[PDB]
Amino acid sequence: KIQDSLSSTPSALGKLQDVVNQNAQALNTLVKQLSSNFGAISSVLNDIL
Amino acid sequence: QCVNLTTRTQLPPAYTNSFTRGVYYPDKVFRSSVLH
Amino acid sequence: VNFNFNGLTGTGVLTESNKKFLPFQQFGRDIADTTDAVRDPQTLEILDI
Amino acid sequence: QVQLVQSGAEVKKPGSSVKVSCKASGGTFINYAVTWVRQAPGQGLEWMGGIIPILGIPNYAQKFQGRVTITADKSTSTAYMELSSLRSEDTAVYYCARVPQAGAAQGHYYYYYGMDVWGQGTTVTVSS
Amino acid sequence: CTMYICGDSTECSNLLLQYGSFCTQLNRALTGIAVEQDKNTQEVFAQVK
Ligand SMILES: *[C@@H]1O[C@H](CO)[C@@H](O[C@@H]2O[C@H](CO)[C@@H](O)[C@H](O)[C@H]2NC(C)=O)[C@H](O)[C@H]1NC(C)=O
Repeated sequence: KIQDSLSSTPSALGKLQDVVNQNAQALNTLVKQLSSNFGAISSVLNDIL
Repeated sequence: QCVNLTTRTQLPPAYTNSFTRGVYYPDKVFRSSVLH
Repeated sequence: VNFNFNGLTGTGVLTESNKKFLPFQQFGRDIADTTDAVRDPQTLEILDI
Repeated sequence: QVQLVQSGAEVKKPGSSVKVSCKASGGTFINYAVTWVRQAPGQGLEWMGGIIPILGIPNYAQKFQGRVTITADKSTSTAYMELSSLRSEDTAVYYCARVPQAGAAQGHYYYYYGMDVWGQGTTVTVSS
Repeated sequence: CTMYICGDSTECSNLLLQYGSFCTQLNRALTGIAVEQDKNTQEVFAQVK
């Protein structure tokens, strides 16, 4: 009966599919921080240069 | 060379529902299978 | 190589594509808001980066 | 043939609120600018606010901020002005007036003509 | 975050918008701590049904 309990319920492996979501999302916020003025006039180095 | 047209202005217009109308493309960027 | 497509600067390798643009869109973007494809102003063909 | 009529006189006690109505008949009323003017006894005239019914956003004077409210009803074609937190200095005569040529541009208002048709006057006496 | 830094000022809140998503991360971390504080008690006292 273990196979039925694991297969029927989809949220059984919620602990393992919880560090994948946390690790990936924290990565995205990094990349999206490359498009901020931070007080300058543009976010592109070659444009201002 | 103008001509007067309007005469005896009367009852104001009517009103209608709009539902979900009046959406336009905000920019010129191609996106696929995404929510923006 | 280095490319300057009508105002878009960058470095990389270009190749053909299978994507289809609506006939007013110029370039495309990825999930993290990074440019992925462009359109040649003179030949109106889609290229990857 | 555009004419505006107001309600009757009012006597009030301090701390209450009043509401005056203005009914205009004979015109479009949709693209006008309906104003409000106050005249104290033995004094001059003052500006309170105005509204364009089709847009739906009024403009208020700085002195009467948070104390007055101007609204309009297009179906019955009638403009309401409500004044709250009454004092003893709010005893005067109120006039409707109408600016025929008004535009918007940004969130503000722009006028290209003076008021030509006026109301009649409603006296509001506040005392105890 | 927004009310702590710029108290009900529109010109301060418009300048704060150029720094990206710094406040959302703080709100998320505090929410996570607050959520963990209840599992802490549940795992200790609720041992009989
Ligand atoms: C920009 O000009 C070039 C040069 O004429 C155009 O390229 C030619 O277009 C004709 C159109 O029938 C083709 O037959 C040629 O083979 C193209 N290449 C040449 C002549 O070398 C190009 O189409 C123009 N771009 C736009 C958007 O009109």
